[PDB]
Amino acid sequence: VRLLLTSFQHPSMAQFIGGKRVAYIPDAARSYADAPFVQKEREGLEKQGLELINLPLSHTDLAAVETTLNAVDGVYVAGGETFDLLQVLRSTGSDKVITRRVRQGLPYIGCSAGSVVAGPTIEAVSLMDSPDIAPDLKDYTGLGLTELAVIPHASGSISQFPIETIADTVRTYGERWPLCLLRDGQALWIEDGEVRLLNLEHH
Amino acid sequence: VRLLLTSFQHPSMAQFIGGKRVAYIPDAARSYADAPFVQKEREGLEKQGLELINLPLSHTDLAAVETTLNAVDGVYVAGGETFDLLQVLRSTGSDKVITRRVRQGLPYIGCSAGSVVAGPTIEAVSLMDSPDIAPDLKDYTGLGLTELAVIPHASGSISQFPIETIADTVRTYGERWPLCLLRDGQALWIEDGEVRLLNLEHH
Repeated sequence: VRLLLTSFQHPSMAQFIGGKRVAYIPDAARSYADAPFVQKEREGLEKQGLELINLPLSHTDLAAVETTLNAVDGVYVAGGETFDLLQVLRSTGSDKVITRRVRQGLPYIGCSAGSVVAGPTIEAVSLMDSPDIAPDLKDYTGLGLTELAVIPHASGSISQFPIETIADTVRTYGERWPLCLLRDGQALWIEDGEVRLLNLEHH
Repeated sequence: VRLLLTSFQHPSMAQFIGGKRVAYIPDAARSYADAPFVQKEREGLEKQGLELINLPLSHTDLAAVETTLNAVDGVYVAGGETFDLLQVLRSTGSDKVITRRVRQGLPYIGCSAGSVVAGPTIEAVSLMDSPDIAPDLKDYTGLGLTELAVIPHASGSISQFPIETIADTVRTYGERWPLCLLRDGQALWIEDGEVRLLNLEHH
């Protein structure tokens, strides 16, 4: 079981995958699909020599979700609106498909919202991403691929998520949940239980 | 270079040292040396089969600090008042002695205040430990054995350091310093650059 949970990507993503073909799951950002600078995430992976296989879960039946995830060397779950991404994952039902494939050894890279849904819950980022985008979302449980609750952009370097609200997130969820503050540039390299916390320079 | 930085100890401390003899540096808690439950830290290491060599830096000339640190399998820097511990380390001058010995491969275990002084600064815990205990302490720079700024007891489970002030610490120091929230039971196993974040169960 291999996870690479980044706040906003990491230079060793390509080495983590160990291959060239990565399924790119964009649904977290479907709410502004063709908005300027939404492609910056795909350029980061492409700049490292990865060829991306787009896999929009909202527009794919689960049989084809299964077929792509068995023809790729890894899967990448892009950032965006965390609550809408879990709405997709639970409604589509690919939450079971992706989780099953990840546990069989398919390496999983998370970025922002992709890193949070890998953990036990998305409730700890409700001061970061709006929960109102999924008003019919009852259960906030994540995929459970990791027990660590990633809080991305922990430096306060994004205007939508300033250090005041990251602090509010710690005040609100720090007691029950094992919060992990990730700054942009950092990533969690998780491999068969061992959790390595990497900075930018670790490659 | 081997560090094990715990919030409040970790079950694998003995395995980290790889030997039986550990120099126990108690000065962070000299301000209440014989106070009830101050010995709980020494029992934790002793319960794991470690024989502790007490090394109070306030009462030891640097030549003997050097001699003990060369006859032990590792060094343990106990919790207490972070600002008084750095006052000791800088005034005694053992900050250079310990740092030199750690870089030569002497394994270093930090607990609370011992884990914070290993990093770049102690200023990020000034809402946790009082800086007034060292009014003549000019420079807040740490030992620099790690670049990660450990914030211990991050769960808010200690009455003196509730989740509100850990949140205030993130609001106050989160932008400049690479804050690492450690909950009691967690520890950072750092070995030749690689930083592993361990939970209680990782042993």
